[PDB]
Amino acid sequence: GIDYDKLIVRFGSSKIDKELINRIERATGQRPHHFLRRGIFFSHRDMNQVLDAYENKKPFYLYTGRGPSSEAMHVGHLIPFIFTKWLQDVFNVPLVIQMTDDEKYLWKDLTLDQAYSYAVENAKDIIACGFDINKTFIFSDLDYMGMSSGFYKNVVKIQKHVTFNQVKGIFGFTDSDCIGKISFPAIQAAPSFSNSFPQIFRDRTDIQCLIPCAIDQDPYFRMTRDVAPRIGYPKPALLHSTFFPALQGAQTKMSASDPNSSIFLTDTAKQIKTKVNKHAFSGGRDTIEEHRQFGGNCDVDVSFMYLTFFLEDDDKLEQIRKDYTSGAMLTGELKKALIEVLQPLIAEHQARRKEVTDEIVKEFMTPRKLSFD
Amino acid sequence: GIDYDKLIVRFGSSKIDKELINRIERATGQRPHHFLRRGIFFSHRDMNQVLDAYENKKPFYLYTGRGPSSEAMHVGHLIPFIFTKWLQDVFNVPLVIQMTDDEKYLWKDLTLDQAYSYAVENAKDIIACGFDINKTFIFSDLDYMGMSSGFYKNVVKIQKHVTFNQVKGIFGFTDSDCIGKISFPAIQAAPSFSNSFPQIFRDRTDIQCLIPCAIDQDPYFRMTRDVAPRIGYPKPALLHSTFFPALQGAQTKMSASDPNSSIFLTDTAKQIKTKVNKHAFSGGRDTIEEHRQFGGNCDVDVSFMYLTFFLEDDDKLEQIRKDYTSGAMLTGELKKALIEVLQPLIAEHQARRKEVTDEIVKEFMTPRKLSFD
RNA sequence: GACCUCGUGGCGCAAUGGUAGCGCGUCUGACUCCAGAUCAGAAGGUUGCGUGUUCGAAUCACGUCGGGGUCA
RNA sequence: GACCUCGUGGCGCAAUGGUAGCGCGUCUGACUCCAGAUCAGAAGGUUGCGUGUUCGAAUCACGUCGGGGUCA
Ligand SMILES: N[C@@H](Cc1c[nH]c2ccccc12)C(=O)O
Ligand SMILES: N[C@@H](Cc1c[nH]c2ccccc12)C(=O)O
Repeated sequence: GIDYDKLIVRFGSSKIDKELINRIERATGQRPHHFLRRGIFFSHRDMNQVLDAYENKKPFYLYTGRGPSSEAMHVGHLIPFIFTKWLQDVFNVPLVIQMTDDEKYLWKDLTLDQAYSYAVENAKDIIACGFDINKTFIFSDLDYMGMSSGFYKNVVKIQKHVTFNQVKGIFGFTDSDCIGKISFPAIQAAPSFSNSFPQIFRDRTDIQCLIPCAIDQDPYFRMTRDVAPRIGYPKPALLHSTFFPALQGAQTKMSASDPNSSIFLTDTAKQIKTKVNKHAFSGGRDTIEEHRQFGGNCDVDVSFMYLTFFLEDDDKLEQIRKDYTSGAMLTGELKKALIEVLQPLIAEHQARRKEVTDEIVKEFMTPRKLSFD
Repeated sequence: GIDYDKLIVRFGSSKIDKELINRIERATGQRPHHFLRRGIFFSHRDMNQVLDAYENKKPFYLYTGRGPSSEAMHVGHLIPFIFTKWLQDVFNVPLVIQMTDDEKYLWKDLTLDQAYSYAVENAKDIIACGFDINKTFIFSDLDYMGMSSGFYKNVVKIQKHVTFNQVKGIFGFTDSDCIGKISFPAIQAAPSFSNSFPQIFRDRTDIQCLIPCAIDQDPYFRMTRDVAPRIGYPKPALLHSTFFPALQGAQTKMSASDPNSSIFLTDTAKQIKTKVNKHAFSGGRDTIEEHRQFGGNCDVDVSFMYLTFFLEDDDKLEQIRKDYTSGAMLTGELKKALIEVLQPLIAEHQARRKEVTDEIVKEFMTPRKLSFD
């Protein structure tokens, strides 16, 4: 697959080691999430500082986001949200979720209306993940921008402190780009500063922020961590995750356009099964005889990587890794297992989502004081 | 002085001729303002289209702005506002005034708080000009941005349609600039689109806008007029004004830093006099004998250019132009005259300004439906 | 305002008498426990528009829309 | 994260034994009805900070703050 240890060293982040994991445990009195245990969330930035504060009764809040590329979301999209929902429960902190409808409107051929609608439609599945209506604010850039005292003020502060060359260097823009993309990064940085949410943090400017996100989002926050000092704020802490594997392989890329690219949150019990069997890449030997002697390759097998994300029972996963690695299990049974797991899983989601009424999305997306004052 | 006819041809605007002036008269049933008569507002863009609509009962609104560089404003600053106040009265249309506190915060070493305060302090003199509290909305970018449904949405629409090279070309920015300056132009364009003021134009998107402004502001609107079609809107009409002359000469530049650079709205009866006599550049001959034979040079004489802006009585101005041009009047009397005019003028302002209470600035700057629904 | 330029078969790109190439691509059959490789086949709304000039125009002239590039 | 670089007398810029230049600049006197030109003079909080190494440091080493430039 891909070498994440090099990414870490490359970018400058830090590896999450057992020490850290154990701290999280001692600090939360709850067994750390399997993403932490199984290396899905492998890198971090300043997580110890976060823990130190937390353990010393100093408040911190969660910040994560979603780009509403489309109405169709897929299993891969849920990882950061799933983990964030867990972090919220376990630490009992408020959460802020950014729907970058304005970003997609900029990067894709979408109309302001479409973008927004996707931001709202997506809010449903994000909500379906179980976030506490009392301590989480899901917001649309297009909306919130125009109904906030602090948000825009921080963008302007952040923009006055980031040159085109910087973003050119970081994001690789070009003189040919729209001034809208050139300064969009400021918008994604802004929610890293508590006072961007006056109605929930009280013009407070030193509240620690922890940003769980996929490893590829880091550049935005590297730029953010960079400006913060320069503007009198504290830099956001980070917990990075690995990329979710496409059905065709860890290497290949997945889009909301290729439906056979991944399992979508709307797929049916039957579609789930079909996708795995007819598209999930394998690490299993060609002939079944070959497999029995050599055993599968757990490292490149998409189906197994999947279980790694959704088979919660730590022991059962092992039984599979073992019997699969040795050859005792044919990729056929493996896949069969992944389905037996995914089906009830997506079904579950689809139900929780249906319970999300319009008035619930409304509340979630309404800026207001949150439980933990 | 400077050749404005070349500016016109250069930029692509149009000269305001008697034909146009007479139309304005026929259309308003009021004698056109002396700025129009005396060539202070000399260039325009689509003014006839505006008139056509107006004469055919189609609504149009006024849009002009102010950069709150500082708390100290000077006579030169008032020209566009004076003329705008006249246009409002005469056509009876609503007006929108932009205080670019966010622009100064970006271009000058100011803090968000300072900028805003200047935006508010300046609002006072702008209000002191007589605008109708019922049909004019003075607003701060920093404020309004965060309390508007449409404004930000138009910036994003405008930004998705203006490349860095464009602004680089138009404004001459550089890769070295902050992403904040690079896309600031979108912000100044946005108020050219009625639906940026939903609470006053009702999500209406085709209301004609007329932007009175100093000739050097045009580039922003050339860029604006350019995007508009591309985003489904109508391009703003323009009425350009000449530059107000610095006390040292039409050529030299004036800043709120050099106090002897111009007559400031706070100066005293005595300071007024001092500034003219001790700094107002002259077109008068060296020796008084020389003057008597050659006569002054009305073209470069700052003091006379001043009367051109504030001596309202068309005939009296002539008496001066004549007796001065021939030599019958020494620049000494000329200057003496300019003072006798300016003193009561500034005094007046200072009083009107004092009547502007905090609750009045508040109302003006509060987004709300305006008289002409 | 003006001028320059580009405007493809789902995306990325090629100038008429022989099979318009695939970079990527999908769907069919075969072989494997699957998936991939491989082998054998099929299909895909074709020229941004509108007038033209020519025997013939994707390859030309005018107008037009959109992307990108340009001027104290 | 790291490294490169810059960090002036109101602004823009210059490497010790002779008057640290003015580009712009202000305020004084003179000459003109004024203003400007011109002529004659004066002044302006001086090295981003903090330690140092040296006889001597604006010109060097470490740390630091800020601007700008940099890396699959
Ligand atoms: N830019 C991310 C969404 C996002 C915005 N803010 C964030 C903060 C943390 C993680 C993700 C985000 C995307 O396109 O999906
Ligand atoms: N940018 C102008 C102010 C301004 C903003 N919007 C405007 C519209 C018309 C005229 C002036 C303005 C300035 O700096 O003074």
